[PDB]
Order: sequence, then C-alpha cells, then structure tokens
Amino acid sequence: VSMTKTSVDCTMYICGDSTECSNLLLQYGSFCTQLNRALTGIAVEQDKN
Amino acid sequence: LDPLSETKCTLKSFTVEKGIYQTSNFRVQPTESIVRFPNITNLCPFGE
Ligand SMILES: *[C@@H]1O[C@H](CO[C@@H]2O[C@@H](C)[C@@H](O)[C@@H](O)[C@@H]2O)[C@@H](O[C@@H]2O[C@H](CO)[C@@H](O)[C@H](O)[C@H]2NC(C)=O)[C@H](O)[C@H]1NC(C)=O
Repeated sequence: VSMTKTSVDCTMYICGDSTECSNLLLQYGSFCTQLNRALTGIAVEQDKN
Repeated sequence: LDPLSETKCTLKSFTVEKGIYQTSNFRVQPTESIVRFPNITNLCPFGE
C-alpha cells in the first residue's frame, strides 16, 4: 500500500559541511531543489495511498 | 528574517498558500578549533 518516506539533503550528501563544495554545487542551478521536490511528491503520495 | 520569509524565498513567491513546507536543514556549527599533533621538538635535518 505504501513504502518508506525518505528525504535527502542534497547539500549534506554531496558536500557534507564543506563551504567550497557548496559554492561549486550552486553552479548546477535547481537540481538539488528538483530532487527534494521529487522526493516530497513521493512522500506526500504514501499518505494519499 | 524569520521562518515565513525563508518559505517565501524557497517557494519564490511573495504569497504562501496553506501548508507545511520543507526548508534549509538546521545544523549546529563549531564552538572552537582543535589541533592534535604528536609532540615533537627537534627540526628535520634538511640542511644535511
Ligand atoms: C643551506 O645554507 C643556506 C646558507 O648557507 C649557510 O649559511 C649560514 C647559516 C652558514 O651555515 C654558512 O656557512 C652557509 O653558507 C641556508 O640559508 C639560510 O636559511 C635561513 C633560514 O633557515 C635564513 O635565515 C638565512 O638568511 C639563509 N642564509 C643564506 C645565506 O641562505 C639554508 O637554510 C641551508 N639549508 C639547510 C637545509 O640547512
């Protein structure tokens, strides 16, 4: 009927506590926000189901 | 400024509809620095 809801901090997975890596990751634009928008859509749906 | 301003800024809208919104993860930052090196007094013999 449902599966495990997950959320993934794209900054902490890619760059965990580094600031240099954050300033480089910003050059890809919306990809981290788009990943969290996708996993939030999956997570809201587990309650709809 | 405040948690609502961070939602307006994350939704890219000056108005926010009713809901619960995920925002920037919090994280406690360093209180101080540490260094721990083995205590050695003698310099390396690079002249030799
Ligand atoms: C290699 O030697 C240079 C200098 O040659 C010696 O200088 C005197 C100290 C004395 O030993 C002379 O008989 C030699 O000719 C060293 O360069 C010095 O480095 C220090 C910092 O460590 C600096 O304060 C000095 O101004 C430098 N002086 C000169 C002339 O270079 C160098 O340190 C030596 N390298 C090693 C690995 O010992």
